[PDB]
Amino acid sequence: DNVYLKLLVKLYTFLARRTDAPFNKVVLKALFLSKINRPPVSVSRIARALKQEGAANKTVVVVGTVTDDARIFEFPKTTVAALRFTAGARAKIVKAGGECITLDQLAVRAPKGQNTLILR
Amino acid sequence: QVTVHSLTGEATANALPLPAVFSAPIRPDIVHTVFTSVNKNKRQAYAVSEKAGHQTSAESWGTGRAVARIPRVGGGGTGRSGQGAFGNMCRGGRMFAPTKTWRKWNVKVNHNEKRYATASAIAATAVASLVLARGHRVEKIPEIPLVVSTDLESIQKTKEAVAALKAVGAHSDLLKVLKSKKLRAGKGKYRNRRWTQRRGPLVVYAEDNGIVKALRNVPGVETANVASLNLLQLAPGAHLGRFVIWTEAAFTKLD
Amino acid sequence: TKKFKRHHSDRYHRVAENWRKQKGIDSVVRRRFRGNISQPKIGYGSNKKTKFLSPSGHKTFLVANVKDLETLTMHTKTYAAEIAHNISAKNRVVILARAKALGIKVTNP
Amino acid sequence: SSDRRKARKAYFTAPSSQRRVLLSAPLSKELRAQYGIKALPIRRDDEVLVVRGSKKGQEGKISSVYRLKFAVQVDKVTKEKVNGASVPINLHPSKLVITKLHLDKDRKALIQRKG
Amino acid sequence: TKTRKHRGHVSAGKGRIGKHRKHPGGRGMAGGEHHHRINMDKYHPGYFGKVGMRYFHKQQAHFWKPVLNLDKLWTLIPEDKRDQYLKSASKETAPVIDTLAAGYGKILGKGRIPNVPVIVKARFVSKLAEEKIRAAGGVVELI
RNA sequence: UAUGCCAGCUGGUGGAUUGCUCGGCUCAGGCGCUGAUGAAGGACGUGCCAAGCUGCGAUAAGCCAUGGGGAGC
RNA sequence: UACCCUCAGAAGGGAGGCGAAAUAGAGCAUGAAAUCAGUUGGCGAUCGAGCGACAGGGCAUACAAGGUCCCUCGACGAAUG
RNA sequence: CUGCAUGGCAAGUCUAACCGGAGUAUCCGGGGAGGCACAGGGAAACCGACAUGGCCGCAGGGCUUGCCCGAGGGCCGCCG
RNA sequence: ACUCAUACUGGUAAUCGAGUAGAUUGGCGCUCUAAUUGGAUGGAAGUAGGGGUGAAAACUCCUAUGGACCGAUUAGUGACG
Repeated sequence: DNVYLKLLVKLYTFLARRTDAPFNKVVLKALFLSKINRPPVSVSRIARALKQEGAANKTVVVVGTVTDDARIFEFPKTTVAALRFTAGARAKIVKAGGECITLDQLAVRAPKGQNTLILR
Repeated sequence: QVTVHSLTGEATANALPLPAVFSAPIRPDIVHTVFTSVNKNKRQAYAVSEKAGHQTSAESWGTGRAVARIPRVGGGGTGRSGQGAFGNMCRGGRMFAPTKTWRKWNVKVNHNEKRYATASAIAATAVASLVLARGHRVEKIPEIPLVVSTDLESIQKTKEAVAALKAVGAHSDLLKVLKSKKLRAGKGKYRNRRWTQRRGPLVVYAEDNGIVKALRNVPGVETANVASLNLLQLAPGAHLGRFVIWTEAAFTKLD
Repeated sequence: TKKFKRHHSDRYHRVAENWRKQKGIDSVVRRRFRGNISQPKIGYGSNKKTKFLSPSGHKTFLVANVKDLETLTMHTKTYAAEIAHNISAKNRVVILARAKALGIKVTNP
Repeated sequence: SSDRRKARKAYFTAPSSQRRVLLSAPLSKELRAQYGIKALPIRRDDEVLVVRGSKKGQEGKISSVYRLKFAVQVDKVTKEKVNGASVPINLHPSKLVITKLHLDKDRKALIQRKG
Repeated sequence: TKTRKHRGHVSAGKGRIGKHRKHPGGRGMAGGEHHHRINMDKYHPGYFGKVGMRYFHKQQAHFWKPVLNLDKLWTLIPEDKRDQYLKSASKETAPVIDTLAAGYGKILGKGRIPNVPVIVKARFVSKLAEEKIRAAGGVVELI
């Protein structure tokens, strides 16, 4: 726990606050909690979501890493930032869906919660 | 990318690649456990006599004279009961615990959480700021993986290393070494004596099978070989990016 | 305030001025009853922002080297230097003293 | 050396042949030449220069030998003591220098044509 | 930490002098039985009880897996490309087991399948594995 | 203002403290049997003066030869 | 540790000498506390005992490192019926 | 053995002894034996599961500002 | 409330301020090894007495003594209180 963790949380503090939506504030909180809390991810359900939210032209960030343990998004571009995800999650969430990003990127982007999904 | 330099210091072949475990995350936490642990496996073994403060013949007289049951007879007040405290309690002891020398002083580490902080260690090597953050001073603001050529293996005498350090720019670092042995005050004076035996860390030279003879002597430099580098040399005393030079052969283990 | 002192310090020799609590058993000072004087409690002294201050008003502290005065300014006691005991001697507290240069006043010596 | 007990243990207790070394001093700066050799064993019939403690810059014939003690005397190296009997103080080799060698022997352990 | 601070407080741990020493009695767990208030307090960990489960056949000369669930396979195909090798027709089956330790090769059916639809061949398959298989595509295996 | 209380000062007593390490403790590499040809082991002797230890054995802290070493012992 | 004085005395003591240092002088650097001798400050032979804490007086101790403080007058002026 | 905090990697993860190299107790490369996880139930024979069907709804998001979508969570259903 | 901040600054507490056992949290020490890095005859460690800091384990300075060694940070080590 150190540098990567610190900067990122701090950055998405100057996101919620400078701009609007609470995401990028909430995400700070999750990280600012025990590791054995976050993520989880498993790209399954980072797809069809219990909530109406799911795939669409919007990202679905996850607080935590994303992992590949299932199918991938369909035709929709829906690809999202998260704290780093490795393995099939990444390079699988590619092509179909969209390309995953750093989430720092999700921090430099449109600030202000845009169409985004929690997708824990 | 990495840029190779010849033993002239002029821009030379300037060829890459960098390794891929250079991209490593960098964890000083993980690094600190493994090599600090390594330090632990260095301490010598000693013990207390198996039967010290056990030869009895000490009994406690029962009640009568105001006394505490002990057993404390023999040689005046004493006993082997571990509790030999000031005042009314006597001395003599028993089980100071538990130290027996045969205890396999060692360490506990997982394999993965060992050479994961090896490829972190080397990782925060090539970096810039956390190169010169913990110590090391080099003019070269640019890339500091510090490759060389396969030659440099051959350089017999240091001086010539000295010429090619000044021309790299890193070389100020050796100027900023303890550049002398400093006795260390405090404990360690008695034990393994840190004493005068001390100096700042320096350059680190990584090479292939051989270790560079004409480099080892230097202000505070250590020499190692790719197949053998540990988490200690890289990241000396739980820190990160020591300055480092790699022959371009001993790219890295890369494996 | 009143010099706190552990009770009967000036009775049995070895006991020292260093104060501590009183034993719970009816031990005069405990059970505050007058004459015992003490029962140190928060509320006596320690004004804030001047808890430790030279009477001069200069925070004056620690110098065990001549690096100990780094950029220390002898104006308003960011570092108002004092040489520690257990400093070598004149040789040491010579180029210690002679701090005088950058304005830093050293207490004795 | 610096091994441990060794290099020390077998040092002081040994031998009546090795002892020749341990009592060796430097030559002059004429004597270094005039037969190469940085240092000699120092003999009773030699000359020395003190360069060192208590007597610095003065020398007379060795007037002594060693053995177990690896020490030698000088001329009037020392004197008065409480006992009342002048006893020279044994010193070095280390501190001493040899600025004169007496080779009664034709061959002084090949301090010539060394190879 | 708290443990680090030991001095400063007489008695460490439970406060008391002549405090907890060898107690309550017996060694390790007290007798699993009644004692004069030594140990008891109605229990039922155990109840039944001879720790571990064991089967005599279970051992050598015992049946062995591997078993595969009809989830990984569908996940495997067609949704994502995977082992290009061993790919033919819309799909095919074969060894995709961590171990081909023998006496094995069944495929269970759980999750949603066929979906591939996939045809599989392996040692015997469970009933709820034929279905959601033979349905869209899939069929006989390892005759 | 004796007898005397408390604190300091000078001197002492005592040997803490700090600094020092010819000793320990522990790990590691190598190496590894001796004795009736008396270890082996023990006894008693043996020195100018010799009680202990070591060494020796009535040739008795020793005798001879070769080699090494060297001006002391 | 010469010489000299003292002494029953090759003891010990005094004085003296050596050394950077003898509280390095012989089972021999630094030299704490308990404690002892002498001495300085405070109290003291009509007065009461957890020995002190907090507050205030007596007496006691150049510079430095602190620089304030008192009186009259005046300006400001909360709560105070 | 069971928690917790931090960190790596993740449907996987870690090597053990040991091997090679070397700067030679560190260290770099190798080694996956084997362990735990990836399916459970049953004494056993033996059989073998929800990559989501419904409803509430926190955070968050959307909207034309009460109405939507609603991971997690909660309540059912269904399955071995 | 602002903020990366548990650093500042401003704000609220009539509805905060006692505490044995115990739970929680901020502020350890010892040996020797290694890397980085410092101190010492212009006087180290130790010791005695005294000043300052830390809730605290403990850290630090001054004076005397002592007369050669002594630390800090990080990673280890263990005949570690």
